[PDB]
Amino acid sequence: SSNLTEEQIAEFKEAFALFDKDNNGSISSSELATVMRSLGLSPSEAEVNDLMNEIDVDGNHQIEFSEFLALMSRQLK
Repeated sequence: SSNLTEEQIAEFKEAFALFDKDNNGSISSSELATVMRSLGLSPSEAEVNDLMNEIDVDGNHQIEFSEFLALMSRQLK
């Protein structure tokens, strides 16, 4: 991961947490797709399949703001 910075992660936290019901710092995949386009981007279906397969363990799960960005950096802008 060679990009992004401090301020960048900031805007990401507000987004990811914006849909984090538990408010503990974790959101559901269905919510990750939103925070994704909310930051100012818009990948494609194929891009989503790989993005989830790199984190999704089966069907539903609790995503973490950490791994969320720690991986999103593999396909951002």
